[PDB]
Amino acid sequence: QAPIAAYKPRSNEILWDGYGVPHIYGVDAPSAFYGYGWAQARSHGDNILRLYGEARGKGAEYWGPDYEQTTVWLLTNGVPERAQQWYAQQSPDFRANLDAFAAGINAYAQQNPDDISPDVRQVLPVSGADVVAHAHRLMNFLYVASPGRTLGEGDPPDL
Amino acid sequence: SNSWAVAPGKTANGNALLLQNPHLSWTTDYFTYYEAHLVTPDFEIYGATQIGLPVIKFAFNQRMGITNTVNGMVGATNYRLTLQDGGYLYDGQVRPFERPQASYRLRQADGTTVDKPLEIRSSVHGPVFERADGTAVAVRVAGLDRPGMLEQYFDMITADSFDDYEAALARMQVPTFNIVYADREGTINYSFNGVAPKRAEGDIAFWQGLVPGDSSRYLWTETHPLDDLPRVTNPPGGFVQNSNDPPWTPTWPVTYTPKDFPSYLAPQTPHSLRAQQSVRLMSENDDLTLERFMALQLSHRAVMADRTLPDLIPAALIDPDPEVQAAARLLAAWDREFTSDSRAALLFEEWARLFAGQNFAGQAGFATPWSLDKPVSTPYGVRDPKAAVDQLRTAIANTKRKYGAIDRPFGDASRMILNDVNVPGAAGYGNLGSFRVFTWSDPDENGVRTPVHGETWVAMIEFSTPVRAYGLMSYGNSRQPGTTHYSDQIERVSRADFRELLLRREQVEAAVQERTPFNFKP
Repeated sequence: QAPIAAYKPRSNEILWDGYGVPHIYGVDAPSAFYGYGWAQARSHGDNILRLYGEARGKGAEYWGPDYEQTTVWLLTNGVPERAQQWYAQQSPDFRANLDAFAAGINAYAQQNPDDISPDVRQVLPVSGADVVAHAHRLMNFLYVASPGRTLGEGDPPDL
Repeated sequence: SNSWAVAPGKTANGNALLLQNPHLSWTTDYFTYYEAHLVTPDFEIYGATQIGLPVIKFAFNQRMGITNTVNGMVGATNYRLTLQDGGYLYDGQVRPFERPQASYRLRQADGTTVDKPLEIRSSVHGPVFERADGTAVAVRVAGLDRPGMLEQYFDMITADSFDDYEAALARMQVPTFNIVYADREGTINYSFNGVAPKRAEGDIAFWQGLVPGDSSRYLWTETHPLDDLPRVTNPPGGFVQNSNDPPWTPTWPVTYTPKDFPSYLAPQTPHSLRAQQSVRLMSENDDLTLERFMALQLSHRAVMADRTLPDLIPAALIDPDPEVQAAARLLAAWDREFTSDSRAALLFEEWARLFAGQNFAGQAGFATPWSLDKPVSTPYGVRDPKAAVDQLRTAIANTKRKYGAIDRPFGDASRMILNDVNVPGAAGYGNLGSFRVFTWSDPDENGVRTPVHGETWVAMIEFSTPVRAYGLMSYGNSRQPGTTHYSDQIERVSRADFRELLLRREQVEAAVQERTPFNFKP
């Protein structure tokens, strides 16, 4: 028995339900990824920009001493430079999805600047490489290798 | 976090079931989950992911779905260096450091930035840090040469078949996590995933601690492929699970033992009571419907009470203190469930804090210790009933101080509050046996506490045709100031009233409240 007939989108659109869930329809993959970036910027834009800035190695520069220890941690482990390398090292097709995702964030911000908090505006525009960078910090330098385990410190988050 | 996958043979209708159930902070920004649905002509994915990720971590569609829990894959080594003469000692010689003078900018109170020097030193191990205690530590992280993490995950969740999924997984570009899988063809799988260095010697505890950084003997250079790592596919027991336990009871009956794997991959420590319940809830139930699967997920048993109260109550009724005796009777009358209406649960938590430490993981107070031979019925009993009663005397004081009485209703102190919605809580600490988890905060000045961690994204999927799925997100789908979609789900959580997840176009068209047309030109 076959699965149900897949739906084939004929136009690019987000249908949001009553709980703020985006259903992103794209005519191809870069379109859907752009819609996803747009939706994420709408629902979570400030904190995504803050995190992207941190993964650039620029948390101290953008927001000061509260962000300084993470900056030292990431620059010392080469995260921002390595992210650019992972970015260049992507397959063409997937790289195009990452550029689209980032373009979606940029577009949301550009069209709704009232919705972006002042202290994160300096982060824009974001790139495919910022997306790769944040995922790298998250997987390898928050989950696998936490700064606490290396520096001999207290509990994980911060509170 | 919890994860269940159930084979068709274990269900009423003959379709596999899947549970997505991440437990993480309700506040930490990079741990925030976001629900979404993508559709193109060539793929479909529905699910939740951490904000800023362009791929859905907890994904499913009409064909398949996966979920994750944390396995602690030891993918990095911290080496203790021995400093000598401006270098570091290594294989009997002083080896000089690699070093660049980098720099970064730091924003000041007045809005300007100054440049700050940053020396980056590296040994053969990797980059070097100085701990506050003056210890020089080099961190060597594995899989820095794996750029394909996001694409692997994307190819996994859009896989057209289990084989395509395995091929993607086998690229070893996702450096950690337990990953559980299921599909409409009837396949279920558990994998203890990540990028683990090949080591010639030493157990996991050795490799989690500071490894000697003075010898090439401890310098690994290669990593394990997928087929070296613990995995289970379509086992005889008809299900798989992981609740952050070591991967030694991922199903029942088991299909491997610890001796079949190098000892550094995973610990061999007592399984938490939540994990013991995970195994029981699946193993003991047959002919499952989606509905009974959902009901099982809500489990909130004080398993620790079952293990301790038989011995603790009698010993406590011997004591001359009338407050101790009354606390013993209040506890004995309790059904041992973390319900809203429980007058005994809070007091129990306070006793267990001392009997088993603040984490509830301490094993020293038990009469019978944990055994892999009896993995879901140990540890058991109270070793020193007299001391446990003194622990109860203290817990009585602590409970009155914290909450105002020894018999305050669980759900009157335990609340879930977001914006202006304020609802009664239920379930609780995983290490006390609660499968559904809310890691309650310390109480405020009025004895009210809320979740710091636990249920976030919860979804349960039946791979029927079409698929049927239900879900909830504790803190809603948005955190942007002013949104209506932050506190608009927590009430439903308090009643376990799950949303139907809408994958089909016609369902989405009936539920739509906002259309955003976009267009992309690169």
